[PDB]
Amino acid sequence: GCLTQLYENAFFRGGDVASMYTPNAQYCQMRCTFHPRCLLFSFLPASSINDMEKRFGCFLKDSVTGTLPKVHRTGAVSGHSLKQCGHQISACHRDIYKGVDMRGVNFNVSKVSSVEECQKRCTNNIRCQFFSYATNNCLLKYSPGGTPTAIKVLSNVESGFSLKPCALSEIGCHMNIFQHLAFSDVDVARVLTPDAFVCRTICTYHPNCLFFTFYTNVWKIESQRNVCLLKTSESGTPSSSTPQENTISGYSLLTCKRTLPEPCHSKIYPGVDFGGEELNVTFVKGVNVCQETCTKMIRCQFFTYSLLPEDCKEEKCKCFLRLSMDGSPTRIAYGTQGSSGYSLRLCNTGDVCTIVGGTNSSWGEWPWQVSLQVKLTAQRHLCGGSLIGHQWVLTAAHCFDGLPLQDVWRIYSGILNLSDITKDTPFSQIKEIIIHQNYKVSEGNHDIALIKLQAPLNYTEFQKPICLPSKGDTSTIYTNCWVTGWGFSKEKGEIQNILQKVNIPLVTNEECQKRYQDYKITQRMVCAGGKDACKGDSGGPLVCKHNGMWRLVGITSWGEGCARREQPGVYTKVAEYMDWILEKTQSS
Ligand SMILES: Cc1cc(N)nc(C)c1CNC(=O)c1cnn(Cc2ccc(Cn3cccn3)cc2)c1
Repeated sequence: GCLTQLYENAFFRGGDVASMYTPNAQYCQMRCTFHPRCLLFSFLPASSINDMEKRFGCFLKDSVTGTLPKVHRTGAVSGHSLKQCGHQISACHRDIYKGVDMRGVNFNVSKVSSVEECQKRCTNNIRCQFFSYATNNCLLKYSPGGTPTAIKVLSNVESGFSLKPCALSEIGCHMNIFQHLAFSDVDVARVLTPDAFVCRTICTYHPNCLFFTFYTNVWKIESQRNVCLLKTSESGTPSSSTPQENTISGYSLLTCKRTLPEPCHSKIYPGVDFGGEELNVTFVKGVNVCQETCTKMIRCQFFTYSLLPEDCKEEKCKCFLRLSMDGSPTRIAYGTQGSSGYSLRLCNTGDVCTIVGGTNSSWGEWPWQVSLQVKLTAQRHLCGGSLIGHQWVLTAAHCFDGLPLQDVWRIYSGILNLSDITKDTPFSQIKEIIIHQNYKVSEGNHDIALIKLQAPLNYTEFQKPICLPSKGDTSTIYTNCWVTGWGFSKEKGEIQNILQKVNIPLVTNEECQKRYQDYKITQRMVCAGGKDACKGDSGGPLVCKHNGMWRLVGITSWGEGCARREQPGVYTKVAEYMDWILEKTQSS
């Protein structure tokens, strides 16, 4: 099961399967998440340890129990992989580190006006993995495994990673595969795959893979059948291509914006066995059950469901759960009674999960944010909203006051600049509106409504759901809460074109009551406050970053003016409507 909690001042003892340098702990957790064996990680900031070569140190760990001895160590951050965490799994990491120099193979040097300009050049260079900017020349870099070979504290250097895996690369996306055609170049790794697309997906998430050649099982040389060769080159593109019977080549799809493959392989393969280390064997009823059994057991990486009469009892046959060192079968045999497949633990396309005084946001920064517009005499943006599921958006009830809740509404998602919206821009239409039963147009109670879209949305890195809060467990005092929208930047201002963001401290429910003596601030409301949500931000998100994670805490509802001194914003408190949410939303 998904496990997002972190452990402060804590180091896990032993169990190392890999280690590298990473700029912070969440980056290390992402490495853990994508490593085939990592369940647990411990990270050491520059302050925590005094062994120079351990600083910025990221240690990836496995354990047959799923647990390891935990030792106290001031400043060390331990935690879990995000395997099994669905759409919270993400290869994208846009943080820029001030005062930090991440080192590697410097292969390209330029002069640019800002760190941002440097990040962009890295992002658009097929070979760039991370970069460093000084203060103004710009260094693009790669390294073994994509992590820096060293990380040093230098006050006037900023560093960050290519935003390629955030879908921001202008580099092309190449969906073409080439039949009977082999690449040469630099082989960076070699694994067995059942077909070419699995191999292409492994290439896409492999740090140093830019293209691949796969060898089918009809391949002349028997010992090389099903070999998937991950490759790269200095230029980043193949320098030759050789015609070759029974040979399939293609490219990493990491630059692809809307065809980025999921980092799991969900096809079932009849007549094939996947060899590996045996982890557990049990009698389940059919291949699908066997695959779920593998997905729920986190150390399982792939399986074979046997169909030999000797391996079946009554409707139930042996389900061989297996793993290997690198996540791929150690053998693939093609004449067997039964079917093989992979664990879905890393699938991230989901099933729902558990502005005055701000600055420009960046594309995909807030991927759950939507704009709710109305086609009346003109089309206009009225409210924000939060994507919480393929078909579901959460917003404010008052957005529909006296409004013809029919074929008038158009929901926009995955969008940063409203001015970019033309009548050809794709949009979601409303299939159904769920205003809270106890809502009333002239009162602020239960300011919340669901919207079922007429079609489900595909999750991308610029369009995906925010997670909701766990139970009524808001005893936790959130410290890093933010609010976004295209609303008025001042009282009596205008709608903004570029989605805005602001960091607002939360307030107490009694202190908030003290400042609105004319209304009743209730338990089901949460308050927060020269910086505020304003007109047109209605219904948008109030998000809090907990354990490096983002939670949806409030729905922008109301305030007296905008950004008025000691009159804070009132948000519908999401914790207190989970019952109704999950209710209306897990049905129909
Ligand atoms: C105007 C505004 C300024 C601001 N700082 N921020 C926002 C987002 C807005 C936009 N808001 C609305 O346009 C609006 C209209 N109607 N509603 C529902 C509602 C809720 C609460 C009350 C008063 N109340 C508080 C507790 C009990 N009652 C009255 C109306 C919202």
